[PDB]
Amino acid sequence: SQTVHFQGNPVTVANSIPQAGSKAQTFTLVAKDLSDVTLGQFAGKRKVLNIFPSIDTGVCAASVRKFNQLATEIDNTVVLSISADLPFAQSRFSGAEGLNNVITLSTFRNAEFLQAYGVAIADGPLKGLAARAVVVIDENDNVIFSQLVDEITTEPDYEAALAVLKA
Amino acid sequence: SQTVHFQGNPVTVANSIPQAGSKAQTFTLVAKDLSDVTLGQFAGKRKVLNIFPSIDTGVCAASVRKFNQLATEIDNTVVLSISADLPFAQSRFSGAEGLNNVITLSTFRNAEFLQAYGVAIADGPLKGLAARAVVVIDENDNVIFSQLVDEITTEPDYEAALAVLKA
Ligand SMILES: [Cl-]
Ligand SMILES: [Cl-]
Ligand SMILES: [Cl-]
Ligand SMILES: [Cl-]
Ligand SMILES: [Cl-]
Repeated sequence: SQTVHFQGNPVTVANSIPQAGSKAQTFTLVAKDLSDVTLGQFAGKRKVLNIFPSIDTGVCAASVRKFNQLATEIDNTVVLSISADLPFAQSRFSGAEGLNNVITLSTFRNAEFLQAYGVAIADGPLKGLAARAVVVIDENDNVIFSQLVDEITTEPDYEAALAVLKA
Repeated sequence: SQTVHFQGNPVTVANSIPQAGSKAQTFTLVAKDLSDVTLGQFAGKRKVLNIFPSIDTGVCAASVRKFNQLATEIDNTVVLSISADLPFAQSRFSGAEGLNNVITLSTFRNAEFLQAYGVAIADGPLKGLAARAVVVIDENDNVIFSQLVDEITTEPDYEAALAVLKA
């Protein structure tokens, strides 16, 4: 169990976000066309999981775009923008500014992902949503960076997260 | 279980939709501000449950408004607009101008409701979403009308629903 903050209140987050060195667990999440997508179909690539409570709450489009562009400019990298938003809402966010290698995935029917990756908000009003977090997974499916953002509405340390992909 | 259609492909819907003459079961769902709300909140009213696979896809906001308008104009009536969309998406669909007596309610952390009410899509691409359905409940919690819509992307029999409400 972890504690982050929202609206000046403690928020319980289940289990533990994997620390660098951890084997990244398998998952299935849902793509914009409602097909199932697995961690395993990104074999060989490094993966940046940008995880949000929602893409309709608290997030600025232009911020997320800029990170997405910096991330996908790094060699052999895919960004997985993950939230409990249905796929239809994640597609409004991504409108017609989808760059290469930025892939939206929903946890709406794969809640076990949030447990496994230690991002399941367990209480308060955001209960059932993903906490704000960034997990970077290497080409061998080992986590090489993670941040569970302590204040849920603030921005993750995107710089530290990408620095790891240079090495 | 039940069978409806989506893209002319059968879609399995769990359990059974409440039948005419049955008592409506208690539920909790989430309002636009992330508070929980119960069926008990509407004690004394007639309730029209307008149940969607999504509000963000293949639904016409303008046509839903006309129905909401007609329904809410019947005395002692509330329309509960229910989906698995997050409350944030439902609040976009709704606008700053969604009338009184139309409450948006999300099932995203209350999956049991869709099972209880016989509207949980159990397979194919829409798995995890609510089937298209209308359930009318009278002031004494009796289901007086219900429709599980055979073709998911078509409109419910609203006229029939308003008639049972006016009767
Ligand atoms: Cl996998
Ligand atoms: Cl932090
Ligand atoms: Cl952010
Ligand atoms: Cl209740
Ligand atoms: Cl029908």
